[PDB]
Amino acid sequence: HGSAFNTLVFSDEFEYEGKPDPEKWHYQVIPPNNGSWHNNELQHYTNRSENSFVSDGTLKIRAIKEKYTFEGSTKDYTSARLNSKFAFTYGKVEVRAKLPSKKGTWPAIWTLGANSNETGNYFGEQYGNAEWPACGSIDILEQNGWDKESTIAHFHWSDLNSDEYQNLGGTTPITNASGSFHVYSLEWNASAMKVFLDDTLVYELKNSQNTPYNAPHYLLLNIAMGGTLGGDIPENFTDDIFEIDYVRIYQ
Ligand SMILES: OC[C@H]1O[C@@H](O[C@H]2[C@H](O)[C@@H](O)[C@H](O[C@@H]3[C@@H](O)[C@@H](O)O[C@H](CO)[C@H]3O)O[C@@H]2CO)[C@H](O)[C@@H](O)[C@@H]1O
Ligand SMILES: [Ca+2]
Repeated sequence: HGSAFNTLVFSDEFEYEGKPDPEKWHYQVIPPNNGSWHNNELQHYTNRSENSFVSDGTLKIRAIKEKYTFEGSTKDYTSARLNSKFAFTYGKVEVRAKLPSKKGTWPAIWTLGANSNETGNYFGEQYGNAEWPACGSIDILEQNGWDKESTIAHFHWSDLNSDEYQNLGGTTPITNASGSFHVYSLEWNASAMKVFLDDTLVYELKNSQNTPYNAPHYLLLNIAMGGTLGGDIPENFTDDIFEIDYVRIYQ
Protein backbone atom coordinates (compact mmCIF):
# COMPACT_ATOMS: atom_id res chain seq x y z
CA HIS A 1 0.00 0.00 0.00
CA GLY A 2 1.22 3.55 -0.81
CA SER A 3 4.26 2.59 -2.88
CA ALA A 4 3.29 5.26 -5.63
CA PHE A 5 4.29 8.06 -3.12
CA ASN A 6 8.06 7.71 -3.39
CA THR A 7 9.68 11.25 -3.47
CA LEU A 8 10.73 12.35 0.00
CA VAL A 9 9.68 16.03 0.55
CA PHE A 10 9.94 16.53 4.28
CA SER A 11 11.30 14.54 7.20
CA ASP A 12 12.67 14.69 10.68
CA GLU A 13 14.58 11.60 11.86
CA PHE A 14 15.21 13.29 15.22
CA GLU A 15 18.88 12.13 15.32
CA TYR A 16 20.05 15.42 16.90
CA GLU A 17 19.88 16.75 20.59
CA GLY A 18 17.88 19.67 22.03
CA LYS A 19 14.92 21.69 20.81
CA PRO A 20 12.91 20.31 17.88
CA ASP A 21 14.50 21.72 14.70
CA PRO A 22 13.21 25.36 14.34
CA GLU A 23 13.43 25.11 10.57
CA LYS A 24 10.94 22.22 10.67
CA TRP A 25 8.69 22.80 13.69
CA HIS A 26 6.62 25.72 15.01
CA TYR A 27 5.28 25.80 18.58
CA GLN A 28 1.81 26.89 19.50
CA VAL A 29 1.62 28.51 22.90
CA ILE A 30 -1.15 31.16 22.63
CA PRO A 31 -4.47 29.64 23.68
CA PRO A 32 -7.10 30.16 20.93
CA ASN A 33 -10.20 30.38 23.15
CA ASN A 34 -10.06 33.17 25.93
CA GLY A 35 -7.15 31.58 27.75
CA SER A 36 -8.01 27.93 26.94
CA TRP A 37 -7.66 25.33 24.21
CA HIS A 38 -10.67 23.70 22.58
CA ASN A 39 -12.59 20.58 23.52
CA ASN A 40 -12.63 21.51 27.22
CA GLU A 41 -8.91 20.51 27.36
CA LEU A 42 -7.05 21.23 30.59
CA GLN A 43 -3.50 21.99 29.42
CA HIS A 44 -1.39 24.92 28.37
CA TYR A 45 1.03 24.33 25.54
CA THR A 46 4.61 25.63 25.95
CA ASN A 47 7.85 25.64 24.03
CA ARG A 48 9.93 24.64 27.03
CA SER A 49 12.18 21.63 27.45
CA GLU A 50 9.74 20.44 30.10
CA ASN A 51 7.31 19.59 27.31
CA SER A 52 9.35 18.66 24.30
CA PHE A 53 12.90 17.59 23.59
CA VAL A 54 14.88 15.47 21.18
CA SER A 55 17.38 12.91 22.42
CA ASP A 56 18.58 9.44 21.68
CA GLY A 57 17.08 9.43 18.13
CA THR A 58 13.52 10.38 19.08
CA LEU A 59 11.30 13.38 19.78
CA LYS A 60 9.45 13.36 23.05
CA ILE A 61 6.38 15.42 23.80
CA ARG A 62 5.75 15.33 27.58
CA ALA A 63 2.56 16.26 29.39
CA ILE A 64 3.01 17.21 33.08
CA LYS A 65 0.73 18.00 36.02
CA GLU A 66 2.13 21.47 36.71
CA LYS A 67 0.47 24.82 37.47
CA TYR A 68 1.27 27.18 34.62
CA THR A 69 -0.03 30.68 33.76
CA PHE A 70 0.00 32.29 30.29
CA GLU A 71 -1.38 35.85 30.06
CA GLY A 72 -3.56 35.59 33.21
CA SER A 73 -4.88 32.06 32.42
CA THR A 74 -3.73 29.30 34.85
CA LYS A 75 -3.99 25.66 33.96
CA ASP A 76 -3.05 22.55 35.91
CA TYR A 77 -1.17 20.73 33.09
CA THR A 78 1.45 21.62 30.48
CA SER A 79 2.27 19.92 27.20
CA ALA A 80 3.47 20.80 23.68
CA ARG A 81 1.66 21.31 20.37
CA LEU A 82 3.99 21.33 17.31
CA ASN A 83 3.05 22.31 13.74
CA SER A 84 5.17 21.48 10.73
CA LYS A 85 6.82 24.44 8.98
CA PHE A 86 5.86 22.61 5.81
CA ALA A 87 2.56 22.61 4.10
CA PHE A 88 1.70 20.12 1.35
CA THR A 89 -1.07 18.90 -0.93
CA TYR A 90 -1.32 15.12 -1.31
CA GLY A 91 1.28 12.65 -0.16
CA LYS A 92 2.10 9.81 2.16
CA VAL A 93 2.79 10.77 5.79
CA GLU A 94 4.49 8.18 8.04
CA VAL A 95 5.01 8.72 11.77
CA ARG A 96 6.62 5.96 13.84
CA ALA A 97 5.76 6.42 17.52
CA LYS A 98 5.06 5.10 21.01
CA LEU A 99 1.93 6.53 22.63
CA PRO A 100 1.34 7.68 26.23
CA SER A 101 0.02 4.90 28.47
CA LYS A 102 -1.58 6.94 31.20
CA LYS A 103 -5.22 7.67 31.73
CA GLY A 104 -6.30 11.21 30.85
CA THR A 105 -3.85 11.67 27.97
CA TRP A 106 -5.05 12.49 24.44
CA PRO A 107 -2.20 12.25 21.92
CA ALA A 108 -2.74 13.13 18.29
CA ILE A 109 -1.03 13.13 14.88
CA TRP A 110 -3.27 15.17 12.58
CA THR A 111 -3.55 17.89 9.94
CA LEU A 112 -5.24 21.19 9.41
CA GLY A 113 -5.76 23.00 6.16
CA ALA A 114 -3.10 25.66 5.81
CA ASN A 115 -5.93 28.23 5.33
CA SER A 116 -7.05 27.55 8.91
CA ASN A 117 -5.66 30.77 10.22
CA GLU A 118 -5.65 29.22 13.66
CA THR A 119 -4.47 31.57 16.33
CA GLY A 120 -0.68 31.47 16.85
CA ASN A 121 -0.08 29.06 13.96
CA TYR A 122 2.73 29.39 11.39
CA PHE A 123 0.76 30.28 8.22
CA GLY A 124 -1.74 32.97 9.26
CA GLU A 125 -3.79 34.19 6.31
CA GLN A 126 -1.21 33.22 3.61
CA TYR A 127 -3.50 30.67 1.97
CA GLY A 128 -6.89 32.02 3.05
CA ASN A 129 -9.02 32.33 6.18
CA ALA A 130 -11.26 29.32 6.46
CA GLU A 131 -12.15 28.80 10.08
CA TRP A 132 -12.25 25.14 11.16
CA PRO A 133 -13.95 22.93 10.07
CA ALA A 134 -13.94 24.72 6.64
CA CYS A 135 -10.16 24.37 6.36
CA GLY A 136 -10.48 20.60 6.78
CA SER A 137 -8.64 18.24 9.02
CA ILE A 138 -7.37 14.70 8.94
CA ASP A 139 -6.70 12.67 12.08
CA ILE A 140 -3.90 10.20 11.37
CA LEU A 141 -3.89 9.03 15.00
CA GLU A 142 -5.78 9.88 18.15
CA GLN A 143 -6.17 7.90 21.34
CA ASN A 144 -8.66 8.72 23.99
CA GLY A 145 -7.76 8.69 27.69
CA TRP A 146 -9.79 5.68 28.77
CA ASP A 147 -9.10 3.03 26.05
CA LYS A 148 -5.46 2.60 25.15
CA GLU A 149 -6.24 -0.57 23.27
CA SER A 150 -7.75 1.16 20.27
CA THR A 151 -6.75 3.99 17.94
CA ILE A 152 -8.84 6.48 16.09
CA ALA A 153 -8.66 7.94 12.52
CA HIS A 154 -11.20 10.67 11.82
CA PHE A 155 -12.00 13.41 9.32
CA HIS A 156 -13.57 16.77 10.12
CA TRP A 157 -14.66 19.18 7.42
CA SER A 158 -17.44 21.22 5.95
CA ASP A 159 -18.30 20.82 2.29
CA LEU A 160 -17.12 23.80 0.20
CA ASN A 161 -20.53 24.42 -1.07
CA SER A 162 -22.22 24.01 2.42
CA ASP A 163 -21.88 25.10 6.04
CA GLU A 164 -22.79 21.35 6.75
CA TYR A 165 -20.20 19.95 9.30
CA GLN A 166 -19.06 16.40 8.58
CA ASN A 167 -17.19 14.18 11.07
CA LEU A 168 -16.58 10.52 10.46
CA GLY A 169 -14.00 7.85 10.71
CA GLY A 170 -13.06 4.55 12.28
CA THR A 171 -11.10 2.86 15.02
CA THR A 172 -8.86 -0.15 15.18
CA PRO A 173 -7.47 -2.38 17.91
CA ILE A 174 -3.88 -1.88 18.96
CA THR A 175 -1.55 -3.91 21.19
CA ASN A 176 1.15 -2.38 23.34
CA ALA A 177 0.77 1.11 21.93
CA SER A 178 2.98 2.54 24.65
CA GLY A 179 5.77 -0.08 24.71
CA SER A 180 6.20 -0.90 21.04
CA PHE A 181 6.64 1.47 18.07
CA HIS A 182 3.91 1.44 15.44
CA VAL A 183 3.71 3.36 12.15
CA TYR A 184 0.70 5.68 11.80
CA SER A 185 0.25 6.77 8.18
CA LEU A 186 -1.84 8.69 5.71
CA GLU A 187 -1.99 8.23 1.93
CA TRP A 188 -3.68 11.23 0.42
CA ASN A 189 -4.36 12.00 -3.26
CA ALA A 190 -7.05 13.54 -5.43
CA SER A 191 -8.96 10.17 -5.28
CA ALA A 192 -8.96 9.29 -1.56
CA MET A 193 -7.51 9.65 1.90
CA LYS A 194 -6.48 6.43 3.58
CA VAL A 195 -5.32 6.20 7.24
CA PHE A 196 -3.44 3.13 8.35
CA LEU A 197 -2.09 1.60 11.55
CA ASP A 198 0.87 -0.41 10.27
CA ASP A 199 -0.84 -2.27 7.36
CA THR A 200 -4.43 -2.13 8.67
CA LEU A 201 -6.73 0.39 7.11
CA VAL A 202 -8.42 2.42 9.81
CA TYR A 203 -10.54 4.49 7.45
CA GLU A 204 -10.69 5.59 3.83
CA LEU A 205 -12.61 8.63 2.71
CA LYS A 206 -13.27 9.37 -0.93
CA ASN A 207 -11.93 12.74 -2.00
CA SER A 208 -13.75 15.25 -4.19
CA GLN A 209 -13.49 18.95 -5.10
CA ASN A 210 -16.33 19.69 -2.71
CA THR A 211 -13.97 18.82 0.26
CA PRO A 212 -11.08 20.97 1.68
CA TYR A 213 -8.65 18.14 0.92
CA ASN A 214 -7.21 19.52 -2.39
CA ALA A 215 -5.21 22.40 -0.97
CA PRO A 216 -2.23 22.49 1.44
CA HIS A 217 -2.34 21.04 4.94
CA TYR A 218 0.19 21.10 7.73
CA LEU A 219 0.94 18.45 10.36
CA LEU A 220 0.26 18.75 14.08
CA LEU A 221 1.69 16.67 16.96
CA ASN A 222 0.45 17.13 20.52
CA ILE A 223 -0.73 15.61 23.83
CA ALA A 224 -3.91 17.19 25.16
CA MET A 225 -4.91 16.50 28.79
CA GLY A 226 -8.52 15.83 29.69
CA GLY A 227 -11.28 17.36 27.64
CA THR A 228 -13.56 15.48 25.21
CA LEU A 229 -11.30 12.58 24.48
CA GLY A 230 -8.82 12.84 27.32
CA GLY A 231 -11.50 12.31 29.95
CA ASP A 232 -10.89 12.16 33.67
CA ILE A 233 -7.28 12.47 34.75
CA PRO A 234 -6.19 10.47 37.86
CA GLU A 235 -5.35 12.59 40.83
CA ASN A 236 -1.96 10.88 40.92
CA PHE A 237 -0.94 11.84 37.36
CA THR A 238 2.63 13.03 37.21
CA ASP A 239 3.81 13.10 33.58
CA ASP A 240 3.76 11.01 30.40
CA ILE A 241 5.48 10.91 27.02
CA PHE A 242 4.54 10.59 23.33
CA GLU A 243 7.72 9.39 21.65
CA ILE A 244 8.19 9.87 17.90
CA ASP A 245 11.07 8.15 16.07
CA TYR A 246 10.52 9.97 12.80
CA VAL A 247 8.10 11.93 10.57
CA ARG A 248 8.43 11.32 6.83
CA ILE A 249 6.33 12.81 4.03
CA TYR A 250 6.55 11.55 0.49
CA GLN A 251 4.80 12.73 -2.69
O1 LIG B 1 -15.30 25.44 18.83
C1 LIG B 1 -15.25 26.57 17.95
C2 LIG B 1 -13.82 26.70 17.46
O2 LIG B 1 -13.35 25.54 16.74
C3 LIG B 1 -11.96 25.64 16.47
O3 LIG B 1 -11.52 24.44 15.91
C4 LIG B 1 -11.17 23.38 16.79
C5 LIG B 1 -12.40 22.52 17.26
O4 LIG B 1 -13.14 23.28 18.21
C6 LIG B 1 -11.93 21.28 17.97
O5 LIG B 1 -13.04 20.48 18.25
C7 LIG B 1 -10.92 20.54 17.06
O6 LIG B 1 -10.42 19.44 17.83
C8 LIG B 1 -9.56 18.46 17.11
C9 LIG B 1 -10.46 17.34 16.55
O7 LIG B 1 -11.35 17.77 15.56
C10 LIG B 1 -9.50 16.29 15.88
O8 LIG B 1 -9.03 16.70 14.61
O9 LIG B 1 -8.48 15.98 16.61
C11 LIG B 1 -7.67 17.06 17.13
C12 LIG B 1 -6.52 16.40 17.87
O10 LIG B 1 -6.98 15.55 18.91
C13 LIG B 1 -8.55 17.92 18.01
O11 LIG B 1 -7.81 18.99 18.63
O12 LIG B 1 -9.82 21.37 16.78
C14 LIG B 1 -10.20 22.50 15.95
C15 LIG B 1 -8.90 23.18 15.59
O13 LIG B 1 -8.10 23.52 16.70
C16 LIG B 1 -11.74 26.79 15.52
O14 LIG B 1 -10.37 26.89 15.15
C17 LIG B 1 -12.19 28.07 16.17
O15 LIG B 1 -12.12 29.13 15.26
C18 LIG B 1 -13.66 27.98 16.61
O16 LIG B 1 -13.96 29.11 17.40
CA1 LIG C 1 14.71 8.65 14.89
